[PDB]
Amino acid sequence: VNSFSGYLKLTDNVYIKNADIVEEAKKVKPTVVVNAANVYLKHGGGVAGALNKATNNAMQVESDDYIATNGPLKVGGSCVLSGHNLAKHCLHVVGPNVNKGEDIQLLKSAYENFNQHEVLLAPLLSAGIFGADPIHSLRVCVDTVRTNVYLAVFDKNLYDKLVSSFL
Ligand SMILES: O=C(O)CC[C@@H]1CCCN(c2ncnc3[nH]c4cc(F)ccc4c23)C1
Repeated sequence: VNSFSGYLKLTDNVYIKNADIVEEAKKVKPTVVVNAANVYLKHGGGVAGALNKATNNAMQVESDDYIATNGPLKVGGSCVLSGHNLAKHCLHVVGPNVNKGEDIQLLKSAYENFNQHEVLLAPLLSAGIFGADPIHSLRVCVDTVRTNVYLAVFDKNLYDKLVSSFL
């Protein structure tokens, strides 16, 4: 038993809710919140900009030190950093950005990072400003992640579409 509430169950291990991931993180304090990161951990907009704003820019400060030490992430890769006031940990995961021409097949590699964590609160990778089809992203999530994932979908119209079209 865990503290996530109001989710619709899609599969044995995948759950979905119309929610603002920032507010969901603030209430649940999950062990892991996933950020829709880029390779530079520049949290300017989308989910990343919202998560970072909610940390009063502490996420960005920590991220800049990470990059200065380690260099950029790989597309499809991840790193674990602090969850600040939102979660114990933040798993920064880089899905391919279609608006940069990155290979959508890397989306599966991106979701594989979730399997290193037993339970996660997450957005749909490569959705939103990353330019992928959120329905495809949901399919890859379901077919790749084996651990327990609670997906927050900010847009109510999109949430309803994802549910109604789910196979
Ligand atoms: O850009 C991509 O391709 C993938 C990232 C997606 C796209 C944008 C919507 N989305 C979210 N998902 C869950 N909660 C959210 N709160 C938010 C608050 C904001 F100010 C902006 C986005 C979100 C958001 C993240």
